[PDB]
Formats: sequence, C-alpha cells, structure tokens
Amino acid sequence: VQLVESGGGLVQPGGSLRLSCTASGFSIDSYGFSWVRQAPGKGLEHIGYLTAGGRAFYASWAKSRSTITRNTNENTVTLKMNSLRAEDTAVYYCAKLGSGNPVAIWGQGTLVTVSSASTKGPSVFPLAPSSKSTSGGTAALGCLVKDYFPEPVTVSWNSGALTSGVHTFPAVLQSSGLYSLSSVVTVPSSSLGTQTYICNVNHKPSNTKVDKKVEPK
Amino acid sequence: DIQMTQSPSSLSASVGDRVTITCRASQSVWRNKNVAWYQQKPGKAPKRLIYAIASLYSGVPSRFSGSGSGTDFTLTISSLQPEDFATYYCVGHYGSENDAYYAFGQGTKVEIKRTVAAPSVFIFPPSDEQLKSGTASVVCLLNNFYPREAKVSWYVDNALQSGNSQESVTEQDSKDSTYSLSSTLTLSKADYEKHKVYACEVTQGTTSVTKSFNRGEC
Repeated sequence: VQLVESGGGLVQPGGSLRLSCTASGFSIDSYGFSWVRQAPGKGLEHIGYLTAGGRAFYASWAKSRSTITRNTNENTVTLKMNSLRAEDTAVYYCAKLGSGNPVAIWGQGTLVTVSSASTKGPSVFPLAPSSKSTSGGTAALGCLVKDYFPEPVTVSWNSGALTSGVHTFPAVLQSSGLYSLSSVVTVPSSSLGTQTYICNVNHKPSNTKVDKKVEPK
Repeated sequence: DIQMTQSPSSLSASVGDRVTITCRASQSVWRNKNVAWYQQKPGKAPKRLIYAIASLYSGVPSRFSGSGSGTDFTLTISSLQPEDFATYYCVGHYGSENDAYYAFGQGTKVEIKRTVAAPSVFIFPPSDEQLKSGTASVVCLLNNFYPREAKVSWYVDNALQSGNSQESVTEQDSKDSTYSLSSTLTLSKADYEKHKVYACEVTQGTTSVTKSFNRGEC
C-alpha cells in the first residue's frame, strides 16, 4: 500500500493549491483520510478529515478556504485551498492517521511554496580536496549548490553508492532571495587519486539535474 | 477546538536514560482510546509508534511504550538511544454526530546529551568556475562536533569580517549524536582578488582553531 501526493510545488500568493493523494495497492474509498501540513521547521497542523463515508470535517482555521473531496474512479482524495498566503508554505501530507486503529498510511508529503518568484535552477561548484592531504587520513570534499528557487534540491554521492559521512546542509536563504546549500563528505585521504567522487544534484522544480565530479585541485 | 497539551517542549537526555513525554487531552479522547504517538526524524515524514493509547506498532522497538489514564497520556522511552533523536507528537481524535476532529500536540524535541567532541575544521577556496562568473564563496566546514555552540569568525588579510557570511547547521547525527556546521563567506570576485590570506577561526571553550589558505596557492 502507498499514498502519493501530487500537485503542489510553486504556487502564487492569492491563488489556490490543488493537491491530489493517489492510492496504490488498495482502494481509496476503503479508509478515511486526513490532510496535514507542516511549515518548515514547525509543528504538525491538521487541516481536515474525509471519512470513508465521504463526509468532510475541517479544522476551524481551515474551514473557510479548504475543500476536501474524493474520486473513487481515480482512486484519489483531493485538497483544495484558496486565497494562499506566504504562511501556507508547508509540506502537505495525506494520511490515514490511525490514532485508534492498527492501520496507518502516510504519503511522502509535497512541498508547496507560496511565492510570486520564478523557478531558477542551481549552479554547482566543487569543494575540492587538496591532492596532498592537510588533514590526516581523512579528507573532506563536497559540492556548493548555489542560487536556486524554490526548494528543494536533493544531493546524492556516486549515485547512492556513497552515504557514509555525507552531510547535506539545510538550505540558507540568501539576500538575493535565492537558496544555497553545500553537501560535503569525508573520505580516506589515500583514496583521492583512485576513487571517483560525483555529486548528483537534482532540482526537480526546474527539471534540472547536475552531476559534478569533484577532483583534487 | 479539541486540543492536546504536550510537555516538555524539549528535553536533553543521555543514552540509556528513561524519557517520559506527556500529553493532556482537552476532552475525552473519542472513546478514551484514540490517542497515538508519532516520531519525526529530520527530513522524513512522521512515523507512527503507538496507537490506541498503548499498542506498539510491530515495526517499532519495544523500548517505546504508551500509557494513558484519565486525560494524561504518556510516551515512555525506556533506554534512550542515539537514533531516538527526533520530535515526538501525540495525536488525538474526537468523534461525534457532526464532529470528526484531530489535534496534534505541539511536539517534544528530544536531544541526545553526549561527551564534548572537537570539530574537524576544513576550509575551501572558491572554485575557478565560480570566480569566472563574478562571485567568490569561501566555505568553512566544522565536522562532527558537540556541543552545538561554536563561534566562527572570518578573517581576510587579518581583518575581521562582519555581515558577509551565513551559517547552516545539521541536526544531531542519528549514530554519533554530533553536529556539523558550514560558514560561507560570500565576496564579489573583485573583492576576493584584492586579498591574499583567508582564514576561518573556530572557538569552543578554551580552544581556538584557525584554518587558512593563501589565494592562488596549492
């Protein structure tokens, strides 16, 4: 069984989000479903609940702008929220919460960024290790992912083969209103001349992927 | 209007400690039954640990247990482990003829206390590719340290910098409970090429460590 949120991404202030929750491995009318959101760094906020009986119940704050419905033929439940403001930026989750039932099902969530800015893909620069180590048997290297919008970017190393010692920092909002982050990894200093290190940067909002080989300088 | 009042808002505990998190329901929980506990780790969706007050999901370790009597609901971690770093939330459901509502607790941020660990400090010059485009990002990395508090200062030809750097910090590591931190100094290409010595100075307690490079030298 799976739940997958679709829609979302960049939305303009004053507009609406239309989020769909598609079920796979079971029927959507078999359980009731909630919509939950979480603004970046903040707590969980319940939006509304659609019973398996089809009736919608909303948290008081959300009743005036939110409509939750389901389409059995598509196997989906849908959240509509109009009159969006910056404060509506959040990861939106569809979930069977299972507070008293043994069955709980969650989606991965989808980030909705409420902004009038345009999408911008990242520039990717190496954070190169020295050929001759200056830090013992363990060297650091990475990739600077600069000037993108909206979030998120994801970074993997060697297409997922390298995960140990990786730190992908939270994005920082720059004074330009564009994001930047670095992803770094520590590796054996002896491996530099022999092991290849490639950062795989994906910025799905701009349908852009960058693969950058990071070589000693 | 149904509310779950969760305490403490945060706590610091050592590996092996017993942790108790409490949630007070503003009313009878559906049928004094619809309370669950969720655990959210950095970057992930919330994961349900406990349902129906005290039933442990089979994918969750037995170190976690839920209890409830009256309006008090309690999550107990019997022997805290490093991987338990997370924010924990209670959730309650309330039913009625014309009412089907959920309320989340505000969350409890569980931090792992551990021994002091000095950062490994690395400094990275801007790439030649970035410099061609007109900007210079200089990156200082503080890797795998504890506690979180560290003062990072930039010096350019021995002049203390102010207002031209930003920091980012990771969440506590799920295996060794350390932090890592980046400080990024941003200069125009023109300003970068007017100076030679770039240094990041990292102070924790009685120790200051400075890592430096000379522009163009390697």
